[PDB]
Amino acid sequence: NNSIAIPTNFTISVTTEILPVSMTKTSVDCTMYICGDSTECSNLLLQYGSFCTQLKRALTGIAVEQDKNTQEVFAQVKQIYKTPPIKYFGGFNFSQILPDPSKPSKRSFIEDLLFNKVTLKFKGLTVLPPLLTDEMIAQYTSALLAGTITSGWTFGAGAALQIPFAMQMAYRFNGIGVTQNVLYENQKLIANQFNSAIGKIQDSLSSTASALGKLQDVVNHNAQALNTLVKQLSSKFGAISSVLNDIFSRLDPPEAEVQIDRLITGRLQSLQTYVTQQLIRAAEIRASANLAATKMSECVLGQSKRVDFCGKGYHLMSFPQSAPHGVVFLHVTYVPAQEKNFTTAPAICHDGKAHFPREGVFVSNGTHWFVTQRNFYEPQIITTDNTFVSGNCDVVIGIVNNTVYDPLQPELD
Amino acid sequence: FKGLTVLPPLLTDEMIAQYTSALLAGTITSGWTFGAGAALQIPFAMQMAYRFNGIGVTQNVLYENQKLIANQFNSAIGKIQDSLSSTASALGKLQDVV
Amino acid sequence: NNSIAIPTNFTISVTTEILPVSMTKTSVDCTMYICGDSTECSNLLLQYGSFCTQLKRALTGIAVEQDKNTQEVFAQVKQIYKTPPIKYFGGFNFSQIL
Amino acid sequence: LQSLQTYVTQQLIRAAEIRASANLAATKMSECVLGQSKRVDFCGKGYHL
Amino acid sequence: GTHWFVTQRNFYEPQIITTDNTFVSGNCDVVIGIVNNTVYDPLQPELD
Amino acid sequence: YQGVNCTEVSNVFQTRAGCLIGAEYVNNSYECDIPIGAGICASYQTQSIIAYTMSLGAENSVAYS
Ligand SMILES: *[C@@H]1O[C@H](CO)[C@@H](O[C@@H]2O[C@H](CO)[C@@H](O)[C@H](O)[C@H]2NC(C)=O)[C@H](O)[C@H]1NC(C)=O
Ligand SMILES: *[C@@H]1O[C@H](CO)[C@@H](O)[C@H](O)[C@H]1NC(C)=O
Ligand SMILES: *[C@@H]1O[C@H](CO)[C@@H](O)[C@H](O)[C@H]1NC(C)=O
Ligand SMILES: *[C@@H]1O[C@H](CO)[C@@H](O)[C@H](O)[C@H]1NC(C)=O
Ligand SMILES: *[C@@H]1O[C@H](CO)[C@@H](O)[C@H](O)[C@H]1NC(C)=O
Ligand SMILES: *[C@@H]1O[C@H](CO)[C@@H](O)[C@H](O)[C@H]1NC(C)=O
Ligand SMILES: *[C@@H]1O[C@H](CO)[C@@H](O)[C@H](O)[C@H]1NC(C)=O
Ligand SMILES: *[C@@H]1O[C@H](CO)[C@@H](O)[C@H](O)[C@H]1NC(C)=O
Ligand SMILES: *[C@@H]1O[C@H](CO)[C@@H](O)[C@H](O)[C@H]1NC(C)=O
Ligand SMILES: *[C@@H]1O[C@H](CO)[C@@H](O)[C@H](O)[C@H]1NC(C)=O
Ligand SMILES: *[C@@H]1O[C@H](CO)[C@@H](O)[C@H](O)[C@H]1NC(C)=O
Repeated sequence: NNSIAIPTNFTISVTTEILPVSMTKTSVDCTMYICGDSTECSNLLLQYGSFCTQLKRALTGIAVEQDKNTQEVFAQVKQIYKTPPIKYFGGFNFSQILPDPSKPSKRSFIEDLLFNKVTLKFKGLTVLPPLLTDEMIAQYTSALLAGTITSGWTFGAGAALQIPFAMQMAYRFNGIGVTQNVLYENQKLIANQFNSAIGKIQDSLSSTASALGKLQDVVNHNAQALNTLVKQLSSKFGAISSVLNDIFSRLDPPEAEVQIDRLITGRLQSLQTYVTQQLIRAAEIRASANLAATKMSECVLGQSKRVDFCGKGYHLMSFPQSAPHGVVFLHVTYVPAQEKNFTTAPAICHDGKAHFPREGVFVSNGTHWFVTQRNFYEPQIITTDNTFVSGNCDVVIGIVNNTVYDPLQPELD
Repeated sequence: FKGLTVLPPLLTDEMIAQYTSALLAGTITSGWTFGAGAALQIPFAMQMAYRFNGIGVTQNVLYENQKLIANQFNSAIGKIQDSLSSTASALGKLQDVV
Repeated sequence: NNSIAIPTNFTISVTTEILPVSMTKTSVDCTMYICGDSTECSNLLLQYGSFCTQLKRALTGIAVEQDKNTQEVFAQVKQIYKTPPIKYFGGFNFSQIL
Repeated sequence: LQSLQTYVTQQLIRAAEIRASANLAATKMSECVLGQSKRVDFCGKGYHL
Repeated sequence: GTHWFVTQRNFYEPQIITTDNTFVSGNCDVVIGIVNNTVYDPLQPELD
Repeated sequence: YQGVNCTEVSNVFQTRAGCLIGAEYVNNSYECDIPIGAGICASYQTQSIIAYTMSLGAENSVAYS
């Protein structure tokens, strides 16, 4: 009937998300793969038409798409913001996410563990280097961290505007529906919890065996595709031998033409299958990259009100980190804890009038009614300042009798 | 056969129904609290008053039209059954997949 | 430029949305489908390379994807909540959905 | 072999489409069932409750 | 037609215009279309 | 020439993507016009073909207090 539970404490938490953004760029030459160092076969290969042009166009498109994905995900900011030399932010410690001052590679320590944890001119098969180097992506990430720490969400919607980090956290608590004094009397506790959570993420990433499986998946898929493409080159495909020189040597040209055609057909089919699988995988990776860019904008540059988009709990802020083929998000959220039961009422009947809370809920403490906010237990005396009156006491089901204090009442003179 | 077989899904329909029942019970009994941490109970009338405050309408509107709102919800839920039953192409997408 | 319209009543409505979540898991047999369980053909079939491993890998990946889809959609709740035995929620009829 | 390869390719394309639909369904669950959504026409026509 | 009230946008609940539901911002010769009316002060009748 | 150390077969410049012949390397940084690879882009000087390292953006520092 009239039971409600309100949390009396909270625990702020940090969680990790891994998202692939791009895959390797591969280029394939037909003649070398199908039949290389043999101009005799090269003469016959031209008879099949424009298959090579189609294959090269498809590979070039899915190679350009990777640079497009990386640019879309990481080049969100227009200017390279720099962190102040004094790394004091009201008790919050960002040493594990900011770049290392000793400058071994201009990477944060967590980024170092990410780059160490995940592994990262063949027979006609080549790989192309990505347009953006790891240093440039790390620089973009550093700019994003500096902007989101120094200015808040203002830098992502216009000119960058500085604000102390404590006041930014007060803004964010106001955003999640909790008053700012809750931060102002618990700043030290919140800073300690944040530092402990960052340390726990450090240890969990250092210790987990299969935390970064989503990038190993892409790397292994590319490796197995290339390996099976090379392995298929040794199959007979119905000919007497898999060596083109051998079939030229051991048979007459008119009879060897059929076996050459069989080899050509088999190798072309295998290469076409490779291209099709690459196209499908590229589509999947493009969808993942679009998701990563959307998450970057929503969670890093702002504060999303969507439920589970930026981690479990009420979202406060997020921090991006770089990975060899993806991005890593550290979502800081607010989780209530230590809840207590009270008995509640929908309205207060006073002087034949129904009073409703303005921005809170009625709780009774058993024998004394108060007004408190929903997400944190903080009782207060019911007055006319925090309640509004509308209607009589006969329309509301469950109304209860109590007195409403009038601030101007004691001023009788 | 000709070598073409079908594998059974890991989750049976009973398990999915159990998950759905858990979600319904949580959302009816605790609002949106169960999806963000510990599940905190709250009377349904107050939860719906909060949900009216969420769309820009004051809660006294609900506290004065509770019976009407309940009747409208009940009529809509009752009509959903007939709407699904009578329509011959309501579940067209799943049939298309099959 | 000096006229507005403000509603004086309201109607609450319930609508249905249907979304496919998964499809059928299928398996294939190379020798049974192609060679028809004939010994002469099987020896010739292994000469064509590693196409069958590719097909088996693809179908296995599809099946695991279907299972992951179902788990992602339906297993979002940590605990199995239970509704109270006294099903009175201030005038509402959830019998059609419980 | 060509017939079986064609079947596999069509199955892969359909699996990708079904995966997209399942991701949409999961997002709908998280944002409409576990909370109240302010996005327009995402959880039905009207002001979502 | 004759009197002026304040209502919430999504529902018709007329209220008397007071100092509680209104805030003052500058003089009344800049806003285009501003009209003439009285604002009720609940404090004066009490005379604290 | 992709993947070739062009110490083997006007200005000649060596890149991680390959060896570039006919483009002059300049130490200024501009926005990318023609992406070559490994962070090096090329453009028309306006007059000649030049190669350079792309610039991510303008440097900025917010006065945090
Ligand atoms: C607002 O609309 C509702 C819905 O039509 C009205 O409730 C109906 O009122 C009539 C006449 O009293 C009854 O015959 C119906 O049974 C009611 N419907 C339901 C679902 O209860 C309500 O009267 C309207 N209110 C105003 C002020 O216009
Ligand atoms: C249950 O609680 C509600 C909320 O106060 C109240 O309006 C209703 O009358 C109660 N019903 C019973 C049977 O106690
Ligand atoms: C921040 O944390 C690191 C590692 O825990 C520690 O070495 C450093 O001293 C901390 N910062 C301050 C200002 O104490
Ligand atoms: C709610 O908390 C109170 C403590 O104030 C306790 O006495 C009561 O048994 C609790 N009820 C439930 C259902 O947990
Ligand atoms: C709240 O309840 C406790 C126990 O019932 C009581 O001791 C206390 O005085 C109450 N609070 C106030 C402000 O009276
Ligand atoms: C509240 O007090 C009034 C008298 O001021 C009385 O008529 C009414 O019955 C009381 N309400 C309850 C629930 O006892
Ligand atoms: C309102 O619209 C009418 C018709 O166009 C126009 O004559 C009048 O000037 C407008 N009022 C204002 C205040 O602009
Ligand atoms: C609520 O609606 C269901 C659906 O028809 C009905 O069976 C049930 O009796 C109703 N509840 C009550 C308490 O009558
Ligand atoms: C409003 O009242 C003021 C003084 O009371 C007067 O000067 C002004 O002309 C009035 N405006 C209109 C539109 O009547
Ligand atoms: C090309 O060879 C020279 C000398 O052997 C070497 O210094 C240089 O690093 C090589 N280039 C690449 C891209 O490896
Ligand atoms: C660029 O810098 C290098 C390194 O000193 C130098 O050798 C080269 O001449 C410079 N080129 C131009 C165009 O300044």
